[PDB]
Amino acid sequence: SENVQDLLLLDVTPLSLGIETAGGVMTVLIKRNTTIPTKQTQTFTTYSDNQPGVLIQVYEGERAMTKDNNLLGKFELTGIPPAPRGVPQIEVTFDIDANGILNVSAVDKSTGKENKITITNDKGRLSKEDIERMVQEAEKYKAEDEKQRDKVSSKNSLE
Repeated sequence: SENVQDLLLLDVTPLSLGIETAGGVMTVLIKRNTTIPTKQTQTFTTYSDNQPGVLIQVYEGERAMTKDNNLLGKFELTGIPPAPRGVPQIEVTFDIDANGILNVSAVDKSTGKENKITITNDKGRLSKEDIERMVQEAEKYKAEDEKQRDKVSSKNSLE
């Protein structure tokens, strides 16, 4: 501020990037001003007894959910391990590249089975205004909402 040295020596993306799920709500395993590239692993479960199939939708942003932050990507992952209700499960894995490019991989991990989307950050360009207004009340006050909308449909399920 008064001292002429206001600079951050880190390759960071401005927002905490997560996923819009079962009824359109978030889970953020990332963080605001995150030192990308980064591989995080959030284990979600399923709703029906023996083998659902998850429709994942990526939203960069959002206060305890269905506000309206930055939608990009989305994919359907299917081929689930059959166990009896709330126990069949999937790892929504987030492998981000250095220019804020999200390789989103849903893994049926006991089954060792993944499908992935590489999201290029071209449509939106939120920058200073959407990150200062949305993440100070969202990602900060969202894992502080207390895994906001993480306790969702059936335990941790995006169905």
